[PDB]
Amino acid sequence: LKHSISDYTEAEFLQLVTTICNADTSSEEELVKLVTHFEEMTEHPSGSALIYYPKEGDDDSPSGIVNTVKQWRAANGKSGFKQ
Amino acid sequence: KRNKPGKATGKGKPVGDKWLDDAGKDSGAPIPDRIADKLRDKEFKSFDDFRKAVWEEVSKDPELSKNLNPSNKSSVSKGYSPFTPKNQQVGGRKVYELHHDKPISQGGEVYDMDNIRVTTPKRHIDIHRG
Ligand SMILES: [Zn+2]
Repeated sequence: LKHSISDYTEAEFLQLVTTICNADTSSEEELVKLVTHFEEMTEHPSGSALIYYPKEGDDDSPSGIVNTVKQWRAANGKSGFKQ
Repeated sequence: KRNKPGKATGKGKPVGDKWLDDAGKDSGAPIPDRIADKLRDKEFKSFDDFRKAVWEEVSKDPELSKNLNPSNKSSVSKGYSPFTPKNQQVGGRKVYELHHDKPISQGGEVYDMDNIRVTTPKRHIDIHRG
């Protein structure tokens, strides 16, 4: 259900990224847990920088972040989203 | 002593856009003068309550907050500490940490802002190392 990227539809993953970007949690601990989860799921070498320290040119809206993840995984031999 | 009430004191220092960049270097970054102006004389039940107030004031400050991205702005608006760059993170410590320059163990002041610094996890661990 939330063990890997392949367990998430793209819409479900967008929900997760949106919650993080809006800091929509009841505590700092809850937000850190979600960001760590995101890092483990994406396997992207930038880690939390995708959310907080975007590369010049990158779209750091929740939708932008999802597309950066989707494109990186597609280009680097990784499995993609469920449906 | 971190859990006994105190009023915040001290002046802080002028800062610029590189304020949080300084948190990864030397003794860390100072508390900004503008923040000290807002928090001086307020009573806090604990140091954690003070920490929350620091980040809330950062969220509201037009010069300090402009140098955070939208997701980090959301974080500070909740009173959370913002996330540091990846290479300054250490394990589950991923956000800026408040540090006492003269240690509390040695009679350092808990709520005097001139005794407080903003650090990254990596720099905070290194300062305490010895
Ligand atoms: Zn310290």
